[PDB]
Amino acid sequence: NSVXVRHXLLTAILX
Amino acid sequence: ESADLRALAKHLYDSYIKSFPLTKAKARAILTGKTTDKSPFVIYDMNSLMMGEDKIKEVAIRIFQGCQFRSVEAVQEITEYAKSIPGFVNLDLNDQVTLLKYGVHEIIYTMLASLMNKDGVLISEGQGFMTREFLKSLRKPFGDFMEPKFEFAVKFNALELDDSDLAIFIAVIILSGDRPGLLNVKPIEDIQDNLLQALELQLKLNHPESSQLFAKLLQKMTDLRQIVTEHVQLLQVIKKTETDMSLHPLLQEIYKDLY
Repeated sequence: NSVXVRHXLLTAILX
Repeated sequence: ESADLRALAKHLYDSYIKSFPLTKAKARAILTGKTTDKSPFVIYDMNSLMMGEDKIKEVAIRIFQGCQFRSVEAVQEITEYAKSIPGFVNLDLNDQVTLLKYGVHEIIYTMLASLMNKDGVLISEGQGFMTREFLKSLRKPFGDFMEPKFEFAVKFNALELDDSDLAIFIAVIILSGDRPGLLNVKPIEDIQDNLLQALELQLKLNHPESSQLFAKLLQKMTDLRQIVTEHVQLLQVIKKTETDMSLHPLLQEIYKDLY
């Protein structure tokens, strides 16, 4: 997903 | 309905206490000197900055780098608090990222006000206190970085919000359906509408004599966006006139394509 791809670190914190 | 809105407010307060080590109640006690903990180390000039650098290369850059690392820690605390807002973890992950990308600086400035008075700001988990005048004394443009936050904080603090009010206010801001690039706005607006009803009831019960406090907080949400817009601009000047000046990777990711 485009936002997901551009935010590796925020995604890790959210997961 | 109203009983459920109080259970939601209480859940948010409890989650805020779990997520944020230094609350407004704890900060105000330190600031007014009504705690048993050791007094914070006061940084008011270059000599005191040097003396206290341990209890907390060019000076303005070193202060700006420490600001960054504190901001990174705050992003992580704010993200855990967001994940406690009912409904948030079931949003599309793209939309969770978008809400935090555009919301976390508004929340940082809201929560910074809890650490500020007209004369300075608590730093390093309340173990230090940096004076507003000392921050003003830093060379340009760094000497203007914090002043808009102090101005915001003095007016915001005059509304006398407590941590239970702040927990709901912060949740309302995070669940903003108008952020750019959100894929599914309706579930966000549905969560926010319920949070707004909880915030209205919280302020009616906790501040019964404070007329129009809810409308005043809605307007602070608008003001916080303008603060953040202005802050993003100041940062764009740092990267065009200051070298040795690279943001932490988490902040780079947040700021990229932000406003």
